[PDB]
Amino acid sequence: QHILRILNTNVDGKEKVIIALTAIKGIGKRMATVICKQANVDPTKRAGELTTEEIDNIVHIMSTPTQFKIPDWFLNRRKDLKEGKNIHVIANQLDSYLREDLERMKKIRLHRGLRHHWGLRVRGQHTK
Amino acid sequence: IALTSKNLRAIEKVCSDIMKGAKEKNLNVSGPVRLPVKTLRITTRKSPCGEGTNTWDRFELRIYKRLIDLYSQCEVVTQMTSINIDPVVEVEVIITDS
Amino acid sequence: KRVQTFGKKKTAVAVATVTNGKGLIKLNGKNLDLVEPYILKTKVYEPLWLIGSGKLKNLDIRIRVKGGGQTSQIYAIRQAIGKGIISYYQKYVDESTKKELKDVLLRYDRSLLVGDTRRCEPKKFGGKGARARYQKSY
Amino acid sequence: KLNHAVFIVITPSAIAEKYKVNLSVARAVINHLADSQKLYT
Amino acid sequence: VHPKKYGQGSRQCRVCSNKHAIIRKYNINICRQCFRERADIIGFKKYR
Amino acid sequence: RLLEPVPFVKTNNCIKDVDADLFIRSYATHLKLHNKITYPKWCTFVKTGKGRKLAPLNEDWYFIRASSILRRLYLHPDIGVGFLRRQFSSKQRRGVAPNHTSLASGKILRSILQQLENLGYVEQNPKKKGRRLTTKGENAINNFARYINKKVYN
Amino acid sequence: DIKLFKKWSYEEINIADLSLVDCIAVSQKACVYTPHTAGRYQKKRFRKALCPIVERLVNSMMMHGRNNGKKLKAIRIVAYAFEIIHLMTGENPLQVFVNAVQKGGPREDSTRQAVDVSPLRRVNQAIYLICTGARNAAFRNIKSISECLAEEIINCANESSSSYAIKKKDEIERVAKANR
RNA sequence: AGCGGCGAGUACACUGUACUUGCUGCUUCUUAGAGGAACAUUGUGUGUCUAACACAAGGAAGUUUAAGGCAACAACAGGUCUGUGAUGUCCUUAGAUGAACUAGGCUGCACGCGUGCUACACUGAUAUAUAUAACGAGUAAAAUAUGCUUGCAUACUUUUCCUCCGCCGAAAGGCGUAGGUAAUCUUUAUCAAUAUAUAUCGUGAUGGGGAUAGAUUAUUGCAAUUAUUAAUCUUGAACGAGGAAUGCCUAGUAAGCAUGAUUCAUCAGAUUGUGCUGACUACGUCCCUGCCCUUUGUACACA
Repeated sequence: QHILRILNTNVDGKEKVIIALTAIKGIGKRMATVICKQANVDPTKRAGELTTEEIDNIVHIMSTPTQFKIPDWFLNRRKDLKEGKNIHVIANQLDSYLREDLERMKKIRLHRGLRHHWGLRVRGQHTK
Repeated sequence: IALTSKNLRAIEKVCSDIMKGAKEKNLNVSGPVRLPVKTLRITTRKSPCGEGTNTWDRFELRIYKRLIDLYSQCEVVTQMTSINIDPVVEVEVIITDS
Repeated sequence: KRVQTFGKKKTAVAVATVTNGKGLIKLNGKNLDLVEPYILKTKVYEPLWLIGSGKLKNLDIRIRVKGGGQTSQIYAIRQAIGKGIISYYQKYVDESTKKELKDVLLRYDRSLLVGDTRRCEPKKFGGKGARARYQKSY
Repeated sequence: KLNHAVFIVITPSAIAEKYKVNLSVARAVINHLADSQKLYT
Repeated sequence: VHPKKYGQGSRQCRVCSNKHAIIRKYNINICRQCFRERADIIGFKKYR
Repeated sequence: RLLEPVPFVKTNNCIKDVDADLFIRSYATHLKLHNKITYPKWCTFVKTGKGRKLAPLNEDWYFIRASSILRRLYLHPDIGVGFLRRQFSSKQRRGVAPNHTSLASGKILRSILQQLENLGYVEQNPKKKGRRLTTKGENAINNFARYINKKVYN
Repeated sequence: DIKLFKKWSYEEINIADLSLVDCIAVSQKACVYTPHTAGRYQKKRFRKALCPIVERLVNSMMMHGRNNGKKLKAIRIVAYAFEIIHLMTGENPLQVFVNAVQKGGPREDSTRQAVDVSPLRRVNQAIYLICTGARNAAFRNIKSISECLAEEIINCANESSSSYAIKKKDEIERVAKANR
């Protein structure tokens, strides 16, 4: 019933089924909610009766949702100026692509990049 | 016929003259209009320099205007006004029929 | 037949007009029941018990309530209806019962008949607070 | 640290203190038995 | 020159000819320093 | 519970005489039953307001909003998108900077009013520029209010 | 006639010590359905005591950080506390809360020697100690502040050791014993 | 601006009601011109029965009903000659110490101190909506065409404030018009927030909380890089009520909550006003601190 553990923590078995997929990642509670509404999982039930069918539905849903009805403007770092368009890539791949995004800035090495590399706020933390 | 000024005594005396003349000419006159006061207030800092306690002061200008209507000749009403009005008061004219 | 009265207290001003009817009491397009606060509904209701619903069964009082906080509106409508009923008693229906009407209203309180002049003062200088100023640093 | 659940005088706090349960599951059980805060019946 | 009808450079005090502390309040287009002494003749009387 | 002993003589000739809070729920229930309007599916991924910052998490917020809109149309018959946004304005927190009031999104209200116009419950005219209720809608809402009154009374 | 929250008219009131009754000053003039009235207390000294005891409770519960001044939800919290109290123990919530206030106030305080406590500030200090207990019970005690304040009230009324107000009174009397 | 009356009613009662159309029996009500009203007023008291003070009552008005401003004499060698074509003296002017123009700074930071802004939740995090006020504040430029060859010159209306509305856009914002130089249009038969009642959650550094990033989209401005401003998604610190120290404050006011105005092309986290919710505790004391009076001692008098 309770305690189902996946790639990310889902110890919210005693908590709600919606929090079961909003606490795993996307703590902004908006990407998680759109994933939930594409899952068509009711919020009345709790997370203690989650089905591996629903989990696999999620693992099929987040897989490049651009084909789905989620708008372009919603998605994370949409343009990310290149030959194509990037997308939110959840948890582990999220952090891998963020590692890409802050490794592509060290060769830009502009004012903001060197300022952050020296340890100063992008807009200025005003320690003065 | 609407008048406007900033002090109350001038508008009082000219309105008194206006309705006295209206009673004299026994013409169709609408009732007096007694508008709520409209005040202009600004607040400015004292102490021309940058030194000392920060002290401000406030101002006020109470603007007074009223309306009336009369059924008479425009020329004669403008003459009887301009005879006994102080140029410090601004008056405009609108005629009425019934 | 018809008489108009007013109640002014706090920020809100309420106006009433008591006419001959069958007990139709209206608050703008609504009634006295759909204000929301059931706590202040009985505050408005207190004159009904103080005087009587059977006599309100022959008088229609229209009410216009507009402006100010909800508590101020309740207090203003109380004042307006009290003054309207006292005037209608003094004018049309009966005076002998009005003698006891004032005796009972004033026995309950002085607040229903006349409102209060309590209002905010011009906030002073020095700082954010009205009587408090910015923190002093030596 | 929360450990209460739904698995084992009808008001929420009373039922919660009786059965050592969360307030939400307590309200759920209350509706189950009978069938924001309101005056009691 | 690089003049413009925008910003603080488009107007200044009509007496001191300075761009500092100029009030547009009711289009007086005046500085506070001179206004605080011209107030009485202008009609600005400190009351309360 | 919500009922109270009425001490005066009522009229109950229109919808303001009935409680608005439950009348909007009753209209939402009727709207879902008869499926007069769509959802619509287009808005299922947009927050109601900028400062809301959260999903309505009810799945019926369009019906709720439409019931509210009709209550507004009756209670004051000269509205607009600006007036509606002002009434639906909520707080918005700018992080460190202090919280400020902010209006709701206008597209949702425009879609709702267009749906109501297509349903014909509300119309437009140069005179009385705001959205107004038609005569057929007036009589229909009168009878609906009387039905709700009778249902909750006897 | 008048019934608090449309529930209690408190037609019976315990005699207390004949001074707390005037201190709370609850009567037909002070009767109300919900807290947060419009009574004044800063035109005199007696009016401050004339404010009802439940009003003082609701307007003293509000002090903790950001929560300051939220006396509408002070109304809510005291209403919920009354509701839960009335059937956690059969006694009238107002009455049991009254006995709690009665026995939760220190009577002699040794600030600078010892001084007997006036009834007014005995009531005020009982309320203050109850408020502090409820705040430290909203501090990291799992359960809601409703149950926290209700438990504090019933504990003060039945004179049990788990009450922070009684513990603070014991501390004050221990200082009194040490000085004297 | 309000009150009505009837002219036709839209649905209900029965022998007026919510929403609309227009004129005018009338002006307490929406309001201000003026004046009056509150003077320890009347008695039961305290007082050398003189000056002073209490109770109770009418009354909106009994601490001057309260809050606002004017602040004597003398002084500081207090601040300002960077507000002034107010100003003496000294200094300078072609490599200007006059003016304009490009770019750059006070926005950077081991730290410190303030002014201040947002948290530690369930008295709250969250979604619905009714009941909401007042001070407020508001009108030498666009584009079109022609000529030369998008740019230059010229002729035409008014774009250059608040803006409602109807559309486009999640939003930001964009497009075209009603109105107002203003109790008339924003908006005012009514604009914020603390609400509200029902609902998800039911104190688990939690979902609180938001320090924290990139990606951007639109506006303001010729110019936003030093991410001005700005909606969107991702980012997830301290914080369990608070060190030595130390600040402010007595009634529609403390505090919380917002909001108008100033500077403003754009930018409040600044200042000033306005209002809501309307609290724990006085009719005092000189203990600290700081003043005032008298006596007293001084070898101090730039005290």
